[PDB]
Amino acid sequence: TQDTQLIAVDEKLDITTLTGVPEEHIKTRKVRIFVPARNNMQSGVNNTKKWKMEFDTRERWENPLMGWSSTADPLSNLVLTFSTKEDAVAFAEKNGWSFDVEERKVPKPKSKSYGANFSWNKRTRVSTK
Amino acid sequence: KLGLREIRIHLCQRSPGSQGVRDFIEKRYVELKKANPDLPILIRECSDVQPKLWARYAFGQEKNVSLNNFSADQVTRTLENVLSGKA
Amino acid sequence: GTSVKPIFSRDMNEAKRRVRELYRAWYREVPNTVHLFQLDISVKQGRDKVREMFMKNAHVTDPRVVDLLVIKGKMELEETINVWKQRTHIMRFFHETEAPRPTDFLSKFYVGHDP
Amino acid sequence: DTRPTIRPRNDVVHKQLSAFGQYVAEILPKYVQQVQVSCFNELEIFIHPDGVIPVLTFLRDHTNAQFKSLADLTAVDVPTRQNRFEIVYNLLSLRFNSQIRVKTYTDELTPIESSVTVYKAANWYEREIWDMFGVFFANHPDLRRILTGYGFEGHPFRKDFPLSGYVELRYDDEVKRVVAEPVELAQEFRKFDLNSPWEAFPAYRQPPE
Amino acid sequence: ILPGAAYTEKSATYVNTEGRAQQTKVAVTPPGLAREDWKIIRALSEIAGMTLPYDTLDQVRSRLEEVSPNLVRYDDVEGANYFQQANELSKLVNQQLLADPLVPPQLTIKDFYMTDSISRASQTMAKCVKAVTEGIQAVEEPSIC
Amino acid sequence: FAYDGLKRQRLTQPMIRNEKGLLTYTTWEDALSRVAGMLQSFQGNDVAAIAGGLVDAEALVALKDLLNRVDSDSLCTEEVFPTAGAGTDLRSNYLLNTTIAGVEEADVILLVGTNPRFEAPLFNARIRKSWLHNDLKVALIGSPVD
Amino acid sequence: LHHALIPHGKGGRSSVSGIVATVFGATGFLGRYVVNHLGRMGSQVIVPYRCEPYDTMHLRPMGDLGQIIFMEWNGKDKDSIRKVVEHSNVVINLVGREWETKNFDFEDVFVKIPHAIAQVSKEAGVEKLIHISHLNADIKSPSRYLRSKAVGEKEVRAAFPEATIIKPSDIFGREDRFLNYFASMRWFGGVPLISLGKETVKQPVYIVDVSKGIINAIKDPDAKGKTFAFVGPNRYLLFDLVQYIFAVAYRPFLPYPLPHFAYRWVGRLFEVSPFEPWTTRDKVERVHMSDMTLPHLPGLEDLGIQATPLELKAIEVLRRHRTYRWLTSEMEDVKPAKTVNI
Amino acid sequence: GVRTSPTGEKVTHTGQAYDDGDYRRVRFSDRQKEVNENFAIDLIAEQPVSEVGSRVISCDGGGGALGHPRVYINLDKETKTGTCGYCGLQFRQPHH
Ligand SMILES: NC(=O)C1=CN([C@@H]2O[C@H](COP(=O)(O)OP(=O)(O)OC[C@H]3O[C@@H](n4cnc5c(N)ncnc54)[C@H](OP(=O)(O)O)[C@@H]3O)[C@@H](O)[C@H]2O)C=CC1
Ligand SMILES: [Zn+2]
Repeated sequence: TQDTQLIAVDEKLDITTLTGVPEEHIKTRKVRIFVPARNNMQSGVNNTKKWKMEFDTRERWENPLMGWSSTADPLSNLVLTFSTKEDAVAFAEKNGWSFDVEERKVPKPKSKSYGANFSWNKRTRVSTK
Repeated sequence: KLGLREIRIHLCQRSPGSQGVRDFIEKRYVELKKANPDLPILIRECSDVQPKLWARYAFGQEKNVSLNNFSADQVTRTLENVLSGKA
Repeated sequence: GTSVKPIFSRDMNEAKRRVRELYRAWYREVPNTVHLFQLDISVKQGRDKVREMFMKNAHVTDPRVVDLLVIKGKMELEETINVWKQRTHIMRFFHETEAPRPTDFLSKFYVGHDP
Repeated sequence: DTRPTIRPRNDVVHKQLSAFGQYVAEILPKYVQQVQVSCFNELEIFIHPDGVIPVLTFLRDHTNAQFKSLADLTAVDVPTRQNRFEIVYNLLSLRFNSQIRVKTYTDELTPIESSVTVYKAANWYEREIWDMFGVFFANHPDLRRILTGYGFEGHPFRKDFPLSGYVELRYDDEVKRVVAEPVELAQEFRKFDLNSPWEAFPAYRQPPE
Repeated sequence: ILPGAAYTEKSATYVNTEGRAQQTKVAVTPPGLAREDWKIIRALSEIAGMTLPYDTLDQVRSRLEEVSPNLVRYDDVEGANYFQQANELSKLVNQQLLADPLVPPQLTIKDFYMTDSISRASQTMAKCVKAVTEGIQAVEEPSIC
Repeated sequence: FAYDGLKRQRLTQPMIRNEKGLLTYTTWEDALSRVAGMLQSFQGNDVAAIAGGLVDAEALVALKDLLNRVDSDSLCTEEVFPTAGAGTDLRSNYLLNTTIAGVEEADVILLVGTNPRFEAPLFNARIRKSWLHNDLKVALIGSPVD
Repeated sequence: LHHALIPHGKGGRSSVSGIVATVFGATGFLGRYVVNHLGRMGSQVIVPYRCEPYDTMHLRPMGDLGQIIFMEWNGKDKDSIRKVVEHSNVVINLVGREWETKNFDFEDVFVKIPHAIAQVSKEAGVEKLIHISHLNADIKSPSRYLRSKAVGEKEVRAAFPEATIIKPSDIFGREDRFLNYFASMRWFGGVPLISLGKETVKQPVYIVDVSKGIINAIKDPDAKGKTFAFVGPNRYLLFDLVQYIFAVAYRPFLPYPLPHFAYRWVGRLFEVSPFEPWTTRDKVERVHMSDMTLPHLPGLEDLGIQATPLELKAIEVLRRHRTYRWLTSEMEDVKPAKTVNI
Repeated sequence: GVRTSPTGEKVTHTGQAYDDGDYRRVRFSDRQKEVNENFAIDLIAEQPVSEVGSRVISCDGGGGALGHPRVYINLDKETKTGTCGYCGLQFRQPHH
């Protein structure tokens, strides 16, 4: 499409050689690819429509001077939104992170009927509205 | 003494290769338990897992033998060989 | 698909070539910086550090990738022979102040909950 | 206008730029992939990466375009998109007091021809983009770090890069020189999940995938 | 008194009552000097002499796969079979039923909260037990929220 | 409302018995060394282990392998299941075969000698939900617990 | 262990190692590096001082906020020591000078106060007192310093039985007053060595190794009661050592013999200065004292620290003394000196 | 108010006090442990309760815009004087 000496490279993409992630943080860290759960105390579902990749939690010790939440894992507060799952995971191997994939939990379709609240025989008659 | 501390089979519920061991446990299993009540024949199963037999001998000893496409009597002999050496 | 646009190199071989004159330049470069930068390490103590990066960077196979860090190495070499870096910058390669980190599982277990 | 809060709309400019959008699209159908004008009258020229040099020369030299000022040269790293980085140019036309935006896409490995020839301003912008993101620009006069410290590894503006980074600095007396240590915050960055669980804009609702 | 982590301080695998092995991710690190649980035995085996093979979390799950192939497959009921052979295997002994009526240990809301070490330790659980034992007025937290 | 138990009485450091018989804090090495030292001595079926309630499958398999390299197949647990017959061999025995969701299409149920409300509260809710909608006929043999 | 002393975090500036050190006399050569290692891992250091706080400013930028808190203490007042070491678990003693001020005799800064820290620390509740004394410490040595250190070790050991005693040989480093001593000898004509200094064998040790030795001794649970002798890898005859120093500095070497009684007279003249003396009669004796070999004494490699030969890190001390001519000269320019080995 | 710890420290309003060992106590020596004497907990108790006669009572906190968002306290439960959740001022019905 370009006539620019298109070599047919086959080896899977690995840019971990260049991103500069230190040796500890590239192999040991395990990332999790999941759809965020709907915050149960709310009711809206806008926050559960984008795949997100986050890293495992590490030590959180209190600073001696004043009680803090000091940590020493730079990859702690780093989440990344992703449209679809295969695109999210494609980032993981490309950056060589041992990934763990969940599946998109979605509400199963329910059947609601206001007429059921007042039935003649069925034991679904609501006691008070 | 390394005699048959426990026996573990891992078969698939639906894989055609696992069909052989499924028939074996369907017929030639109750007799095995009555023969060796002490020896626990674990049948930990799963899906898409090739039929596989694990044996546990004495201190940290474990041997492996696949049961892929093994016939009914084929796996009975395989276990019979395993528990033949009750030591 | 499999067809990708290569940076400079056209397969592994000249990609393997480019890492050579980087090593050719780096090796010639070590003794004068030890003199010019007034380093504390020996001339011998610089070649290994130049060396050990190279097969530390050995699992890489993609020709495009290989050519990508040979530019980074060339740039690092570029920013070295004009004394643009300083003693601290060069010495950062020698992990000196950072105490040795354990490797065995038992020592990992003793220090803290971390893999 | 009864409405005192809503920003006024300029349909004349909207029609004017949209016609020029069809113009540039017809002249260079080889590189131009998409052309759109936003609600606030800004024209985005979606080109293919190999069109960075040809398309730019057209808007810089054609009599009817005359975009002779490189406003800026940025990239927005989108980890989602297959080719993550997206190089963005902004051009200002002195003669026709209009602004255009040519945007192209690029992954980590594929290089983009340097626009130094068509826009000599791009030269220093060229260095920054590689330094912050890692997009290597082909046939550049001198590609080098311009912002990060000497010997700094990694590309900071890349999304996967942590906010605090990996390397700290301090003075250590047994070496009598500034030394680098692994990052160790006295306070971790308190990240806030400040996203409403309710849809904000029905107009921009994504299709029900 | 080798201290271990808790169910919110590790990446363990707990299986439910229907055979659905679920993973529990780490939320807060173990307090004090306590380590993970499998990191105790593995460290203990190395010093003792009979060193265990697995050294990382992925390794132990792989071994955990070796012992049983369902406790690694996450969030999927590996529907078992073979109810019938366990039946004729069962009528062997035949035992004999006693006369004690079937009485569950939990009979009233009172005994619900005091079940496990985590529940017994907690103060809020004790307050709920107090709330249901005596009358309906001796429990309140002063708060003008 | 049980997270506060995590902040209540907790073990932080390894502790071993002193001369008099009072547990005292100590380093990890000697606590492991004392355990490892006299685990080496005794072997055979004289080394047991009783796993508790909130245990990790990783922890179970680690203890199982460690306590089988001394040849001690006495790995026990608090809950008791009849070993007569299939016992632990056949998975179909010791689990909810029908799956929790299955109770939402069952016709009749037979709760035998249990109080699911305080044993497995969520499981009781599914019975109620299916009892509410599908009109399941619950039968209980045992205590008259509500 | 106290809940505020449980080790926490990967070893770093903000890490809680769990050590509450009380390094005494840290405002000096030895004290400078020991706090640096203590500060690096992260450890509350009480660092008492007596001098002007300005001279303690360089002690500040080597630890996290609120980790190098300073306190004012006096050597002849027990109450100052008790306040400084009140809430702590490890006490490091580095007090002691090489001259004789009118307000402090040699036996004072090596017995009297070192007794005071030793006695008060036990009453307060410290568990890892580490007192430092010269390796050559002999009761009947010709020099009072070497005598005072020997009786000093005896007294602290009695008061604090489980007090690790570190016995360093001559320590070289940037501000060492050992390599600089011979380097500065060029000013006064040639380099005067008694009998050409051909009958005195010295075994110096680099400063950082002894600094890591103290840190490892604190962490090591077996340092209780033991007496370590920190010595370098090789022993060098003093004449060859001075040959090595002046070769590294590229200054001309002009040795000449000097009878012992006349050098003692020279040391007397230099003591007259009411400021920091350059050479005392005691100092002249020390240069003559060859490092006694004590193989029975547990050395340095048992701790884990590998000694660094003086040949490697010698330009650090002597690059400053070089003129502009041979300023950029490297290590390999000057050959390693001959080493009389054990 | 401000009490004294067994070590000698001053407990604050939150009740924080470094215990006996508490190596962190070294900072306060040669210094002071800053404690505010005007304890908010007991500085609001002595304020009298208003005997206003109604069923719903507003509380601006004084000064109008200078106060806190206007909340309506329900003075109906005749066991416990209603208090504004913003300032703690106790309001009560005049016992009929
Ligand atoms: N090669 C060597 O130097 C060796 C030294 N040692 C011993 O190690 C110790 C430290 O050596 P080094 O660091 O080189 O010595 P320095 O003279 O460089 O530092 C001595 C330290 O002790 C303090 N100090 C000395 N005298 C008093 C006093 N009377 N009252 C209060 N504080 C005092 C000093 O405070 P200030 O600076 O304000 O006076 C300073 O903090 C000494 O006891 C020394 O004899 C042992 C073996 C080898
Ligand atoms: Zn109010």
